[PDB]
Amino acid sequence: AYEWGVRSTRKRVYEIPGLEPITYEGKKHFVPWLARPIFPPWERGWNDPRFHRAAPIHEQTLYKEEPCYIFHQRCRLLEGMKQALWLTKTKLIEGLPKKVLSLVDDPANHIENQEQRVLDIISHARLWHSTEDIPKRETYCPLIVDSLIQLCKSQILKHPSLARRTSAQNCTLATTWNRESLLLQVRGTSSTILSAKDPLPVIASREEVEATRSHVLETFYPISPTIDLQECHVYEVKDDTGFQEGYPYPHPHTLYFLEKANLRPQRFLPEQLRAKMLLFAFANALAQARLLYGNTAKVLEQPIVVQSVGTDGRVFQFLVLQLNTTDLASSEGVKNLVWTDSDQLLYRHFWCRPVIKKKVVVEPVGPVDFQPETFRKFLALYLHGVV
Amino acid sequence: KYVVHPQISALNADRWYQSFTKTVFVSGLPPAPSLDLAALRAAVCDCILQEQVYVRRRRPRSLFDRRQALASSILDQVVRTLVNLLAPLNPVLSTAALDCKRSVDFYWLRGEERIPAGHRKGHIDALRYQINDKPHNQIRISKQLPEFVPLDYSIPTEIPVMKCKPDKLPLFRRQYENSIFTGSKTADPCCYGHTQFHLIPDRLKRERLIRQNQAEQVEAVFRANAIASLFAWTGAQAMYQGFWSEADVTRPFVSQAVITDGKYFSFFCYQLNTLALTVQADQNNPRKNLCWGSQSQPLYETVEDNDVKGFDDGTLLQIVHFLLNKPR
Amino acid sequence: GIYTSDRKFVQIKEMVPEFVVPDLTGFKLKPYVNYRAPAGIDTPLTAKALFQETVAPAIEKDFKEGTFDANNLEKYGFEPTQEGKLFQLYPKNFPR
Amino acid sequence: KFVSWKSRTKYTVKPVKNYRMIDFLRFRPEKEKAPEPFEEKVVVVRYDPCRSADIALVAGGSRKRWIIATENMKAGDTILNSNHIGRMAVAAQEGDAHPLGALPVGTLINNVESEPGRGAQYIRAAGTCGVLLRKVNGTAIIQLPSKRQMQVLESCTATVGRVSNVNHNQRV
Amino acid sequence: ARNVLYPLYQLGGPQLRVFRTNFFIQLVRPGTAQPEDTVQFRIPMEMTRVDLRNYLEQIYNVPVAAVRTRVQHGSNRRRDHKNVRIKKPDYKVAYVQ
Amino acid sequence: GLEEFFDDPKNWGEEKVKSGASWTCQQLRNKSNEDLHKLWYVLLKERNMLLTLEQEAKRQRLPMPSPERLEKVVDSMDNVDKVVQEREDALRLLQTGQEKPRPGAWRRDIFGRIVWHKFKQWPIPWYLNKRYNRRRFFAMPYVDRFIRLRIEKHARIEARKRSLQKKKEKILHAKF
RNA sequence: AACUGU
RNA sequence: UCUCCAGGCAUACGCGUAUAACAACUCGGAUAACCAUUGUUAGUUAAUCAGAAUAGGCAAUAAUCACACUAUAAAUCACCUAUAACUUCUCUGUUAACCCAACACCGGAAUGCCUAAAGGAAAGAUCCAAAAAGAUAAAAGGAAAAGAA
RNA sequence: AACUAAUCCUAGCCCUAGCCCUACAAAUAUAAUUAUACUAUUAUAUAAAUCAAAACAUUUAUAAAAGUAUUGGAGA
Repeated sequence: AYEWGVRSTRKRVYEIPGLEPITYEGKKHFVPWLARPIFPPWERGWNDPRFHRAAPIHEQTLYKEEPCYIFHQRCRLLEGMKQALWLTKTKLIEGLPKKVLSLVDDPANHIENQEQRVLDIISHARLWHSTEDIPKRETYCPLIVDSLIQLCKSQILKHPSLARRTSAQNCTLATTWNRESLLLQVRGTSSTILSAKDPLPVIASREEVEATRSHVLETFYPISPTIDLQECHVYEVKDDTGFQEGYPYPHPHTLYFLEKANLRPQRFLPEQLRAKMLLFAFANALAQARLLYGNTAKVLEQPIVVQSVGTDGRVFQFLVLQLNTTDLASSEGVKNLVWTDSDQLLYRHFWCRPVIKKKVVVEPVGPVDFQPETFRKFLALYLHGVV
Repeated sequence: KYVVHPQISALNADRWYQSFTKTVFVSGLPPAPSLDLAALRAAVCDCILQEQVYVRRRRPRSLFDRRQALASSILDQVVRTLVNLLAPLNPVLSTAALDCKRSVDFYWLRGEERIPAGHRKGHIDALRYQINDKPHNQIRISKQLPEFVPLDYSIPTEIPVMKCKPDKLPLFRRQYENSIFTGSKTADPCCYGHTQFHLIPDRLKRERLIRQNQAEQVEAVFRANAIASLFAWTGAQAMYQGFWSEADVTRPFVSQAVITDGKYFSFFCYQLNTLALTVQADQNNPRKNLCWGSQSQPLYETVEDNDVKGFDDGTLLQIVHFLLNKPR
Repeated sequence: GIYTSDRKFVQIKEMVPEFVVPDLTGFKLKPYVNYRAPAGIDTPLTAKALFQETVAPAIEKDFKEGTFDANNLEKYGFEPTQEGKLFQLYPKNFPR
Repeated sequence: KFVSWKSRTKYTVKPVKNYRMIDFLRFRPEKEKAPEPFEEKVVVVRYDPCRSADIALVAGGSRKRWIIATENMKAGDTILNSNHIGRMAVAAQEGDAHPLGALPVGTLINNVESEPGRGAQYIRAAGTCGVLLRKVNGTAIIQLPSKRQMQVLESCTATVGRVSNVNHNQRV
Repeated sequence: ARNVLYPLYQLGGPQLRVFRTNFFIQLVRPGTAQPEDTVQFRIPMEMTRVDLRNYLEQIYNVPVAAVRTRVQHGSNRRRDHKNVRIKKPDYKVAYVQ
Repeated sequence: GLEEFFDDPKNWGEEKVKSGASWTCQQLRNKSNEDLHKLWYVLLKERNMLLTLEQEAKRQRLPMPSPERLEKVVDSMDNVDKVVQEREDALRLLQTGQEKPRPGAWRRDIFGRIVWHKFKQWPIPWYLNKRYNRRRFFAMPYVDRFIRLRIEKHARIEARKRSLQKKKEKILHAKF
């Protein structure tokens, strides 16, 4: 039976006026035969954090009646891609930018023994790195990406211009903007941000930027755009690019986000990762525009281009975002342009120990169905803007 | 078996480690393409020293790891950039493998003891030692480094001798798996290495040690970590080649490591000549292991505003000089 | 010290005793005394003796002069409260 | 000193160390909706360790909640929860929660509540079905598994269809 | 000081000062073989190793580098003429370098 | 100093060490408060040296020369403590009138006996301290039977004592 | 049936 | 040194000085030697081994080398938003041939590693009684080998 | 005249009389004896039966008048 009310609870002398009942307060200890004293509130003389209690939200000075919705890593959008596009006022073009694809077409871009080196790195990242027989994704997933970046970073010999960019750690990105009168905030942190001294080349011309006015953001009535976001009544308006002002590499080249959870239920779905990347990538791009052009709302004459790569060590997702407007109050008008490449598999499966069936080595200790094309797509993004 | 900590606060721990390792520690460095040293004075990335003021990150909850966390971030970034910057000059760096906070293990036997009591009283047992280290960074290459001195090189200096038992100095024995590791499995092609990087904790830093009255032990901490880390790391490499106690190495194994307290930087070079350290295997062995170390030197003075003042190129030159070295 | 969260010991400097060591240079008192020195008959000090030695002369002179009042009881040595002193007579808050 | 084991602070559909928190108030207005009829999807028909009948996960809007499964609930089915008393007969899909006024006489029902807002307390066992014996204006007769026929207001919520394991009463 | 009550400390409270010390220690020839700098001491079981460090540094002006301490269990096997177990007083051995 | 832990090298090997009488209480009272604190450490230093020598003698299975020295030092130290305590006690009584340094009161245990309860300092008050309230300072009703037994036991003790004296008296008459 | 110190 | 046997080492639990050295030869070992006995003295060393703040917001998708792949017994705090605190290494465990069974009881006694490099000794001496017990061998023969029902 | 053993007097008690009684430190009811917060804190219905009535059932004691009268399976 459904219970209304906690189931746990389910199965004279003082009145005299002008006189005070005697109580064991004088005794300084409880005795059943004496009346319970009336105790005024106790004062410790100092504040104990262990016994301290946080004040209620409404009493906070920063409390605001309007709700600020904050998006963080754990947030999972119910509508996935559709909600992200509406919130970020961006127009989606399938596939990577035409320029990015052409980067790896150049023979010089291709690394010498690129597939073999990736295969060796994959084997090292999965097996040789540690003494454990079967290392888990929590360990090799950070390692494989770092090793791949070093291999890509080794291309500075071919292209000295690559020396103008560096990667930072635990960069925090945050912005606040309004969509159709709805207050939206995106908070992103962790991972790494590749930054270069020069902005990434604009993918779409000003004429193309104006053409985005025709595009209309898709709606999903009656579910509100603020679904799955953290509703906040105590908040502060902030814009963060991951670095304080004065950074010599103000332009972020790529925004990485790694999902190293070993278990699939513990791992965000591919759609959710891209949705998280879109908001986080949009926030970083928006912060750059706000710093450069101030807090005014207007269509950006010079679009800002930023990239994001999300991988779990086996599946790789590549995202490129171009910020075309800062006038995000309206849902119609110039829209940001985003290029999406999803479900790029480095390898279908990897065996960390030899698989012997009927005294036959069916599977070696190496990646299964390894696809060097995925690394090429990753290589294209890294080299983009330099070659 | 005895558990050996590469970083330990025991007095004369380097001397005790040398006795267990049969290593002689000679003070100073081992006997012996322009790149704009001034460009590397800044290409070494004072930018990460600039980024520690710019790169925003969630504040540590402890409030004590803030200082230590900062040192790790700068060192990792500096190592990454330096490898890329020095790659064109030295092709070895291109083929090298970089290891971050990975474990190096070595298991060796030196000496013997008589059981004093118990059901096995009087029985003879060897003294077992295990060294487990996790260098902040180390570089693994597929080719052996050039020797700094020919094998069988002899010097008048004598290895330390310990009067008391190992247990008298704080040390405890435990029974667990014996492991010899080079930082990666034998399948990894890079069975050799270029350099090893170590970071001293705050507890062992100069300021606390001086307050604790163990100012003289600052160099000992540097030496103990260097000798333990390099010997264990070098010994594993030789075993990967098939050389063991009864089959001593036919070629000297050499390695170098750098230990920093966060400001000061020290350089150490180790050469492994003997794998026969057991009483039986070392019964008649004239060869001995040799280690060369240098005093810790500041790499800079302070970092105010958004730049670094007082950077010392000399320490960087040793890193540059070390990195440029390649086998002949 | 105090053990904080995470099972981590946090030594408290205030709770760590500091040994106050007297200066023995120029001090003529030693562990033993002469057999030449006569033994001392025990005369334990009492509140009456302490009051008589120090407080009585002040009040006696003041009372004859007439300059005696309740407000000036502290002048003769009364302490209204033990707070403010490092060593509090009652409740005893100081170690030997 | 007794604290019930059903002490989870937050209602969740994930198994709890497993036990899944069931919801017996079928018409609880979900988030981002007015107190008006709303629809839900039967995500999965799972097994409930603590109840004889199997529980079907019913999901609508932004809220996911476990509910008791009727005879023919399967994955992907559509479940409607209405408070409005239909002027005409309301479309009846097995497992839907509608006021007894909307339903016509003779429809098998389960998870009925004696009083409006009480929540499902009867016909929650396997093979138990309540017959709507009579319907007059705002009053209806609901036969509970105890064989007690009771008269309740049309506002009371009743779920159409018999409970899962239709042959529970026929077990031999 | 032993067998005495120590003042309870609260935030902002005074530093603890022991003007008179009841701790008494004895220097003992090491039973085992120890380094020459290492010294064995028998100290009251209520004394901490930090207390010994301050004790030697302040009272005797002795510089101390490292301290290792052990608690020796007193054998209770001994019995009297009435067959009543006699317990040896437990003592703490401190190895001070 | 390390030498202070040991006896004079000249005295080593001597049958005894010449030492005088211990400090008497009156002489310590004559000494100043600062002098008393200084003297305490001086006595303690000698006591530790004598204790240090004695322990080595136990290890060597040898007698301690002039063991009376330790007794004299201990007697002097004991005299010092009471003299200092006397001055502290007198002033506490004058300023506060309390006969005990620690707050306390008479309380009844669960056995019905009346015992002096020494108060403990807490950061919280008694009414907010459930554990202190959990401590029982009340006597159960069944203790009335025990109270009668205690009175009877006291009478029984006197009766048994008389019997013990009687047996002793028998020999007195027999002997005399 | 064989087998065997039954 | 030789001959031969083949569960050994750590932790848990329990035990609580049975540990080690010296000195004893009375008592304990169901006999000696020697100690496990008697007396006395000594012992086990840890920043790494082990033990000893608060209020809100929000969570669909097991594992099995987890990829494919199915299945049924249905199989996992985090992170955000605020509040509070602000510089730390003391205390305790560490010996042993050891415990539960009245006993130095042919019994009972968890886990990890390994299988001899670890760990051990069936012979107090003599005699070769009968009778009895166990083991081994059987000429011819086979109920006076492992096959069928 | 020998062995094993034996030898002893106070160790103390018993009943009345008399008499009511008002006899270190440190740690502790938390896990008693754990130097500071946890977790609120709490005994007890006729006394019965056994037993006697040779079992068992109502029932069965706990100054003189006087073991008179009554009561009682009129019986203990």
